[PDB]
Amino acid sequence: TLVKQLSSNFGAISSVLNDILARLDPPEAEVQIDRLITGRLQSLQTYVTQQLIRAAEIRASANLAATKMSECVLGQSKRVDFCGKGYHLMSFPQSAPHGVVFLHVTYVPAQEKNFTTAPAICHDGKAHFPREGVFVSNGTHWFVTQRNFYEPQIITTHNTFVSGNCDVVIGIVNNTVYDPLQPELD
Amino acid sequence: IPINFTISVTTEILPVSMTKTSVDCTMYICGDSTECSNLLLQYGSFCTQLNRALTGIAVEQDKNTQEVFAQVKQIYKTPPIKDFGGFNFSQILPDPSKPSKRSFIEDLLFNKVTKFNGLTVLPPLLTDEMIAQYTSALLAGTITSGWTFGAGAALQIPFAMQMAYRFNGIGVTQNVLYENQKLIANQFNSAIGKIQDSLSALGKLQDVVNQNAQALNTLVKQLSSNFGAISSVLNDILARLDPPEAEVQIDRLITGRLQSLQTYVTQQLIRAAEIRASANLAATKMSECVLGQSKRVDFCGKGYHLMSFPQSAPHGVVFLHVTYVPAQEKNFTTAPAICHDGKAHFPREGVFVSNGTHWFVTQRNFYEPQIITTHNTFVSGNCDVVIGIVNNTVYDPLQPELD
Amino acid sequence: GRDIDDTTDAVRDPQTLEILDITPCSFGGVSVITPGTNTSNQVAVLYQGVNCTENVFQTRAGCLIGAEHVNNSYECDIPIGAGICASYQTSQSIIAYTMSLGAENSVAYSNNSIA
Ligand SMILES: *[C@@H]1O[C@H](CO)[C@@H](O[C@@H]2O[C@H](CO)[C@@H](O)[C@H](O)[C@H]2NC(C)=O)[C@H](O)[C@H]1NC(C)=O
Ligand SMILES: *[C@@H]1O[C@H](CO)[C@@H](O)[C@H](O)[C@H]1NC(C)=O
Ligand SMILES: *[C@@H]1O[C@H](CO)[C@@H](O)[C@H](O)[C@H]1NC(C)=O
Ligand SMILES: *[C@@H]1O[C@H](CO)[C@@H](O)[C@H](O)[C@H]1NC(C)=O
Ligand SMILES: *[C@@H]1O[C@H](CO)[C@@H](O)[C@H](O)[C@H]1NC(C)=O
Ligand SMILES: *[C@@H]1O[C@H](CO)[C@@H](O)[C@H](O)[C@H]1NC(C)=O
Ligand SMILES: *[C@@H]1O[C@H](CO)[C@@H](O)[C@H](O)[C@H]1NC(C)=O
Ligand SMILES: *[C@@H]1O[C@H](CO)[C@@H](O)[C@H](O)[C@H]1NC(C)=O
Ligand SMILES: *[C@@H]1O[C@H](CO)[C@@H](O)[C@H](O)[C@H]1NC(C)=O
Ligand SMILES: *[C@@H]1O[C@H](CO)[C@@H](O)[C@H](O)[C@H]1NC(C)=O
Ligand SMILES: *[C@@H]1O[C@H](CO)[C@@H](O)[C@H](O)[C@H]1NC(C)=O
Repeated sequence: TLVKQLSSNFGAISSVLNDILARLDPPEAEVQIDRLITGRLQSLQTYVTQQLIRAAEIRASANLAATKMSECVLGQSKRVDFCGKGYHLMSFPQSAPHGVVFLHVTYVPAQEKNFTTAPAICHDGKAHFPREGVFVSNGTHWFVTQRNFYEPQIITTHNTFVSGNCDVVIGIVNNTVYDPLQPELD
Repeated sequence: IPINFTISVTTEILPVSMTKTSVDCTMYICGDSTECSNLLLQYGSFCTQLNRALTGIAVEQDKNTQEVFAQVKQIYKTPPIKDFGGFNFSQILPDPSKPSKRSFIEDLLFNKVTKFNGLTVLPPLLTDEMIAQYTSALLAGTITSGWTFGAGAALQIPFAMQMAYRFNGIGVTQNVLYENQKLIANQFNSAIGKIQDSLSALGKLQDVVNQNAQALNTLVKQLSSNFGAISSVLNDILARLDPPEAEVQIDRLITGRLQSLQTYVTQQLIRAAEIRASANLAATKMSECVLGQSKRVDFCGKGYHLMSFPQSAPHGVVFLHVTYVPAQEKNFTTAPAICHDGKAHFPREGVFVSNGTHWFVTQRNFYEPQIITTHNTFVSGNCDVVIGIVNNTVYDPLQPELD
Repeated sequence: GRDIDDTTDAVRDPQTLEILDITPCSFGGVSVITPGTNTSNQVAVLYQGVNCTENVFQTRAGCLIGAEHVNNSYECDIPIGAGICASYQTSQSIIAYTMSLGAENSVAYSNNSIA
């Protein structure tokens, strides 16, 4: 755009200074010279303002990139959908011409199953609360497992804790919890 | 230590996009005067540059909305059964009874908000129905599938267990929610009603529309300016002048109006940069607050954060934060640690509290004394290095087994 | 007669002595959508701001010429405006439709079920 805009009379006689400085008397050349100077200065002003705008935009993007490099690479981030899609494991950077390339390694659940759950469990009239997982039952008994991986376990006193009677917690169910210490008593 | 708590709702509004415009360089500067166009062609590529810049702004406008409101590829619809675990969601969810697919809050917001010179205006790519559909889908997803649908396939979870997890993420045990869920439901419903009444203001939205209107009006008013010539009407100047020397007035008018366009385009670019930065911030807020729980302080609302709620607005988006805040206070005596038999003890996660009658351990955000066991604490080192400590026994649940 | 812009829009004829209205007649802009030089050559012109007065298909974004209108839903490929997207699907020709949004599926959501 600049080099094209150089060659344009801007309402003057021609585009060549030498031609202007030859055809006309020097006291008469100043009008054409002034017109050309004004036109070229205006064009340069336009170009520089536009370039300044784009440089500001690129600087903003670069600070974004620096933040992403600082967070994703140098350890994990709980910020969901910030260091990739889904849960985040790590990230590996790469150098590309006038830029960077990130490789986010992620975790995604694949397939699931229907299950029957309940908020809390009643064993001795006093309630029990799971410490890290959920109460699920496929039909036979109740089981505790992590939040996002099916690892059924036998409910134990070391898996839950008591907080009061079962007369206020809605949705509780009747079942039993096995104590590993009782058989050891003999 | 707190003894009671209230659940609140707070609001914050962010602009997303402006009204795209488009001004033809040549047709604005000169009307039907063909020779006015011819003299302009001497100056070169100014018109092309301006046209390209405005088209770039126009496309970036739709880019913003595409970025901030397109996070789900599965349009999740709320099941017909309402009253999710005792919470009344009737003002936010779009009622099928209403012809327009908005709901009460959307309608209130949308009602609350207020070409021969080339002032062409183009419509956006997405209709208000589309953005309403996005809002409904996101709301249903985050109200039925918890947070585990922005990371993969949606998984149905009862609302009670969802909030129970959300408490577990802030530093309180699951007991509090299930013990007082009717109270929390009543408080949440009251808060929603209060915020509904409050809007019945939008200081960050009427500003940008007024800005654009002022700029466009200044452009249009600039036409009547003579700019140091005989008159202002191109046709009038044409009739009373001669082509051999008409160049003076026409040239002066060209220069003046071109300079005006330069100023206007620079202002529009600056405003576009600001708006796009705001939209990027809004997108980050959508990714963090909505599809998850963020531990960053006073970012997803004020105070401890639980869960957010998005909405729709004219040229903007309205967020609803649901936080959790301590209510009452009660002083207590503390001790850095407790010594039992010459062995130092430290609490596992809570803190030692002495009513004066005895000693108890409770978490940091909801008073709930417990008998000091060996499972709520652990031992390490002697008691002769800690600055402050008190003498008190530690119960052992192994004693009843000794019968 | 003037307007908010102080521009002539109403005149009195010295002969008939009547109120005459003036309305703009210069208007229009051209947008051309193509499926690509490599693919085919059929094109569908678009006019930005004119009523369908001058196979037509009127939309709020203007008057469209040279495209078949269908109710069949499809994922949006190229934009025009007001939720209308064009494509090169069937032989093959230029078609227009309301924008589609993925697929619809609710969730089970039993008040005592988990996944
Ligand atoms: C925490 O504060 C709430 C809000 O006041 C209390 O809930 C009130 O309890 C009284 C006492 O029964 C009732 O009469 C009110 O109807 C309840 N609601 C309101 C809005 O006042 C709650 O009791 C407080 N917590 C404790 C442990 O007292
Ligand atoms: C699932 O149910 C079957 C029969 O009802 C039972 O044998 C099995 O133990 C159950 N699953 C687990 C993990 O216990
Ligand atoms: C779930 O809904 C059914 C529908 O009537 C009801 O009978 C049942 O008590 C509900 N369960 C809980 C835990 O609210
Ligand atoms: C659980 O058992 C107790 C004691 O027999 C009984 O009172 C209560 O109704 C039972 N509840 C359920 C849900 O089985
Ligand atoms: C929610 O509150 C509104 C307010 O009047 C009421 O009309 C509606 O029936 C309530 N819904 C439920 C499920 O309680
Ligand atoms: C803090 O509460 C205790 C209750 O034991 C009270 O004695 C004390 O005066 C309170 N502190 C102040 C500054 O009032
Ligand atoms: C606490 O402050 C009081 C006030 O002077 C002082 O007498 C006491 O020794 C201090 N104890 C500790 C453990 O800092
Ligand atoms: C705790 O008891 C021991 C045992 O007599 C004693 O030496 C120590 O001074 C006591 N700590 C106090 C009084 O703070
Ligand atoms: C002037 O106007 C009158 C009334 O409109 C008409 O009768 C007459 O012919 C006109 N004469 C001229 C010279 O325009
Ligand atoms: C056109 O596209 C096809 C497949 O997309 C490709 O095989 C072919 O080389 C392309 N031709 C040209 C001229 O681009
Ligand atoms: C186009 O003109 C016809 C004829 O008056 C009119 O019925 C129709 O509403 C117009 N359409 C638009 C979009 O202005």
